[PDB]
Amino acid sequence: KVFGRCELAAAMKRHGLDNYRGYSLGNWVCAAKFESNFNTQATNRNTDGSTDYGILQINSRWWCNDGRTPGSRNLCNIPCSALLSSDITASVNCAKKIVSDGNGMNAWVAWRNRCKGTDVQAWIRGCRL
Ligand SMILES: [Cl-]
Ligand code: NA
Repeated sequence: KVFGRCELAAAMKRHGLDNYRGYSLGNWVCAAKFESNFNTQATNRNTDGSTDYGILQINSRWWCNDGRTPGSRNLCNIPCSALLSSDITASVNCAKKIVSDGNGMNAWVAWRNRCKGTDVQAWIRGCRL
């Protein structure tokens, strides 16, 4: 599913991401836009053989099992395919684990290079929340 900007903001807010660990909703919507262009089915292979899955491009090296990433961890205890669902619950719950890892949202390269330090509030502007 390809989410609308405000539709995704509403979904994330309902799942408790707004201000989660101090990150305002705008940060999550901005990260999703640049990581997957709001597409839940987005996948991207990395040089190390791992793959990123879903709306928030969660990596198979540490967070989910895709059966083809040797010596990897499944910290979120979920098949990576579950992160491609139209229902973002799995992605949100796993993201909460990741952001509490100690490095915050810096774990998402796109957020660090394209959202961090910007007016992220603009991403939820005009939305009925
Ligand atoms: Cl933090
Ligand atoms: Na894994």
